[PDB]
Amino acid sequence: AYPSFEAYSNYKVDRTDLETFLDKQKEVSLYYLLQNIAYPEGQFNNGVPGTVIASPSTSNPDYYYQWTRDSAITFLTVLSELEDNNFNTTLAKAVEYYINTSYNLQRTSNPSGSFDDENHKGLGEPKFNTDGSAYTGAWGRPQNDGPALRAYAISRYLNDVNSLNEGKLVLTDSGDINFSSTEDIYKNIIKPDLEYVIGYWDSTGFDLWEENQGRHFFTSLVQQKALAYAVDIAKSFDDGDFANTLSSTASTLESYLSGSDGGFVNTDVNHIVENPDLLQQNSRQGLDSATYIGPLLTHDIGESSSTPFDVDNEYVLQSYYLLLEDNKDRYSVNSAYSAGAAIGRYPEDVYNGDGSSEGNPWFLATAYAAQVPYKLAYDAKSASNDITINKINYDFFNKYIVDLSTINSAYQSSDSVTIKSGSDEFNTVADNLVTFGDSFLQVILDHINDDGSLNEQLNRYTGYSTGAYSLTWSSGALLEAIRLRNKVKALA
Ligand SMILES: C[C@H]1O[C@H](O[C@H]2[C@H](O)[C@@H](O)[C@@H](O[C@H]3[C@H](O)[C@@H](O)[C@H](O)O[C@@H]3CO)O[C@@H]2CO)[C@H](O)[C@@H](O)[C@@H]1N[C@H]1C=C(CO)[C@@H](O)[C@H](O)[C@H]1O
Ligand SMILES: C[C@H]1O[C@H](O[C@H]2[C@H](O)[C@@H](O)[C@@H](O[C@H]3[C@H](O)[C@@H](O)[C@H](O)O[C@@H]3CO)O[C@@H]2CO)[C@H](O)[C@@H](O)[C@@H]1N[C@H]1C=C(CO)[C@@H](O)[C@H](O)[C@H]1O
Ligand code: NA
Ligand code: NA
Repeated sequence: AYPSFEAYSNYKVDRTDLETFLDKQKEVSLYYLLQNIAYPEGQFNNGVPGTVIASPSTSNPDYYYQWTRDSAITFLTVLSELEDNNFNTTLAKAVEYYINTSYNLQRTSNPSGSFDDENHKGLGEPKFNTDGSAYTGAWGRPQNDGPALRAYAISRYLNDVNSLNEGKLVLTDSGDINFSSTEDIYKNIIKPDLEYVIGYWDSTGFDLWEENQGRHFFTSLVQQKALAYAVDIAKSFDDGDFANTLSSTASTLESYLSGSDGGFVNTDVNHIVENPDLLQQNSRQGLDSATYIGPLLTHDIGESSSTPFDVDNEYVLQSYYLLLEDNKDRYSVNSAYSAGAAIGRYPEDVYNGDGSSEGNPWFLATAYAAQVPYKLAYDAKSASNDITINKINYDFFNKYIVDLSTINSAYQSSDSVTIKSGSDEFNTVADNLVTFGDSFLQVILDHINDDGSLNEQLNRYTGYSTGAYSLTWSSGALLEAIRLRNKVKALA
């Protein structure tokens, strides 16, 4: 049940009309995303401002909590909207309430620890109650992705304040508020998260799915991003030695991610092994949608981020392809899909959304799967960069994107194919990438609730939605897929 949920229902979903669907969901999913964020000017005006619920579901399952990860990812979408709107005050107030509530959560002692522990050990805590209190039940803690994603989101807000609002914050005359300046946000909210990442990146915690302990590609990747992105922020506040500490630590994490210490790049199977310790344990073979979700989050389309493992990385792209192939056989709901399909978390998954039996495809993983080919095309076209296709990825391209032999008949004799910007071959591949991306959004259209809200999961047999209702992260993932689709299609 989800008693606080309010439906929009401002249109009848037509499952035969993708273009119209995506036009309407650009607004409907934003409505549902914002509904789960507490702010005085919003629908959720009775919660502590800055609290993001993962879902209005309070039973079967009970997701009425604030997770550091979901809240940060939610705010990355809010920030994308804020940026597209040339800095909307309403949204900026929501971001600042979230920054303030994050300040309070950071200082809340919990089962992972406290703020005054070494490098703020308490910041590893995955979730809190909506009233701001510590969640004291058993849980897969700590999770070291949260502080990284939050540091990144709040850093990005500061860059936006400086670039789009002439350095001006919007809530600094409110009583509730634990900052008076951008420097206060950096020193007292961003920097503690960065100190946590510096202190704990190479320690044991749970993955983003809250289930396994050890090395995790997504976690290390979002940590590397937060550190790299904060370098210039630190420099801007005359925090130069710390800026260089961030730079060196980011470089160290980049080497970790790319080498045999991390264990993520696996040249036996030529794809990323998301959780290398589980490969060692023989419990999972390493395919995971987090492998491509992370790259998407750490290379936001405005930024031209140079951080490692963008979606063009051959190992990331092969994990994507192989998970797609797996899931097209595993889930009966996918049996008639010729192109994209409903994608889950990992092939070994047993979480059904409210217990254990068999795992399902997830709306968020499916929406992120659309973004992969959209971003390949966008990156190339927007920068006039070549598309380079490594031999590891020839099967993927030949199955879904292009007959490579029509590009270069001798492709099998080369380690790669490079397709020059502006060529007919390039336009063919870019266009075919977008068509392929669209097929994943069609899967969403096939199975979305009539009210336009997205659950956590869709049943692997029937495609009916299941698990947590109107999941904020589902809404965000779809919103970012639509934003990317529109941006790539708008390119001349
Ligand atoms: C919400 C979450 O749920 C499932 O995992 C939970 C359990 O439901 C929960 O009982 C608790 O499990 C412990 C258990 O009760 C106890 O017997 C034992 O000693 O140890 C357990 C903790 O290790 O904790 C876990 C979470 O650690 C799933 O397995 C999860 O995948 C699931 N995560 C979802 C939900 C959200 C919120 O939107 C996302 O942030 C997240 O990425 C997601 O995968
Ligand atoms: C309008 C409706 O559409 C969506 O439902 C889909 C499925 O997602 C989809 O997989 C497909 O279902 C078939 C399925 O593959 C298989 O199990 C079985 O063989 O038969 C199905 C084909 O007859 O087809 C339907 C579309 O007909 C959504 O998933 C739904 O949420 C949606 N609305 C339903 C659901 C509800 C409440 O859950 C009602 O409020 C409503 O009246 C109804 O239309
Ligand atoms: Na104040
Ligand atoms: Na890139």
